[PDB]
Amino acid sequence: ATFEIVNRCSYTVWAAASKGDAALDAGGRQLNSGESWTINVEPGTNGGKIWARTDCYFDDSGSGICKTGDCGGLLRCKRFGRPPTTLAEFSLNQYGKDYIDISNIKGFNVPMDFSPTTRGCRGVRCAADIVGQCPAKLKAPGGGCNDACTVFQTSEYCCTTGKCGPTEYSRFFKRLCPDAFSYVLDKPTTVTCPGSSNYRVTFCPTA
Repeated sequence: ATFEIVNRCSYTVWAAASKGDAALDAGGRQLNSGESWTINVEPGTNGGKIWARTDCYFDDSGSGICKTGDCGGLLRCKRFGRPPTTLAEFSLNQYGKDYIDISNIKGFNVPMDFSPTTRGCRGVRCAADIVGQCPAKLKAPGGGCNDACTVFQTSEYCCTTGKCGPTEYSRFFKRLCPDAFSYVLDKPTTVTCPGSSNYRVTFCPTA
C-alpha cells in the first residue's frame, strides 16, 4: 500500500514511519514545506504509525535529535517517536479490511489529515490549534502539547489497569479534535476501509 506523505506546513518536518519494532519503508525523511514523499507499506502491517518530527538536526550518517517525535536520534526511524506526537495509525488487511485513525494519546505536535486516496471510506483529521490552546501543565518546553500520561505518569491517565475514564486533560484534546482518540478508552473514531486501500497523510492540511 502507498502512503503519500505531504508537508503543507510552512516549516520543515521530518516524517517518520514505523510499526514499533521496525521501520516502514525507509522509516524517515526530511520534508521541506510543500514536499511529498511516497512510501510503500507491506500489506498486513499491523500497528503502523506515521508522524511528524520538528526541529531536527542530523549529521551525515543520519544521527541527531528532534525536539518532538525523536525516535532514538535516527533520521530513519525503526521505533516510535518521543511524545508529543500527533499519530496517524493503521492496521492493514486485517481479515479483509484496513483500519485507520488519528490519536492524541501520545500528545500533539503538528496538525494532520489522514485520508484514503482510493474509494469506499472517509478520512480523519485533527487540524485544530492544539499547541496554541494547550493547557499550561501540558505544554512541552521542547515544543508541542503532551498527553497527561506523559506528564503525570498515573494509572488514570495511562489506563494501566485497563479501567480509566475521561479526564479534564483528555477532554481538552477531544474538544479541540473530536475525531481523534483523546485517551486509551475513548469511544473509537477508527474508520474501516477496504483491504489494500491507499492513503495520504497531510501535515498542516488547512491554513
